[PDB]
Amino acid sequence: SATQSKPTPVKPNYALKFTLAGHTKAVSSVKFSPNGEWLASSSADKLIKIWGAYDGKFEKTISGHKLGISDVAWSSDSNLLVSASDDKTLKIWDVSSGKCLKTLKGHSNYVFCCNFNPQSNLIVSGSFDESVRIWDVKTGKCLKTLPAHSDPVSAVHFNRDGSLIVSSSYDGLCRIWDTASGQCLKTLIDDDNPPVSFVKFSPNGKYILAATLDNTLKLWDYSKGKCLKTYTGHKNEKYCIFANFSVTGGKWIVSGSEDNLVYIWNLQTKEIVQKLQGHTDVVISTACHPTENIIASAALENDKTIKLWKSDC
Repeated sequence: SATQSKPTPVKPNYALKFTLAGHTKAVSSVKFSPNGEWLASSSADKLIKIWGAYDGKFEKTISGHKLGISDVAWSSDSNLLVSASDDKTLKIWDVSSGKCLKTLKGHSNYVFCCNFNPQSNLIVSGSFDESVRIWDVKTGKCLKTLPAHSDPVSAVHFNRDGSLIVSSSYDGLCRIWDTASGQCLKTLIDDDNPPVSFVKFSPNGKYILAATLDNTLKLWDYSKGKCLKTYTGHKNEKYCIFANFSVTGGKWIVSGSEDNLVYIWNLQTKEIVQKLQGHTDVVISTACHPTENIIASAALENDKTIKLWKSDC
């Protein structure tokens, strides 16, 4: 009919815009600055790199860790980074100068994961040493050591007001902790216990998104301790692969995958809505831009690049 019209899209159309080369070993994490201007990457090459979020332009390299870095995270004001390294330390960095402000010492094995609280006065870390540590940003001192897990801690994240921390571990548990006291408020262990390789709070703090090493992501209502959504079809049995809530356009879940693709699901229906092809190794990390429909993806040693993808919705 002459009245036929183009239907409103129900899937995104992410397309490759830039490939970011410079790391010399596997990329381990990518994160967008809260102000939207920058992308930070960490690598097994012991370096952090900063790139422009919209143009993919290399900006600077930040260096000082003695061994590879598994995770990097921004402060709320986009002025600081914290990194987690195999050298058993975290470092706090002034992004503008590239200088190390503090070295956070206390973990007894690799530090795998890190995050600032919303206020950005605290940092949370998780380690192969099975502990979660809470650090004061201004002093660099460890405030609390939580005997959180019985195997390596794969992820740590604060909720939206900082009052809670969620941790995950290869022990098969996710635990929720009261930040102020360090007490465990809940353990999620519904059914059997495959290693949990990633967890984060949803942006409203009412759910947790958790990855397990059986090719499965789950959205849990942890206040009810019930699984609301399951996302499958990707490959994840080996690596601690980040996942994201994409909120700028359509409401998606985004993850890397061991088949070298970026997977995007419809959060509500659980349908795979896009698979982004181009990387030549496992996609270990993805990040979603805070205001624009932009995904960054990063891959392991056969690839060593970060890709920026943009969608109309």
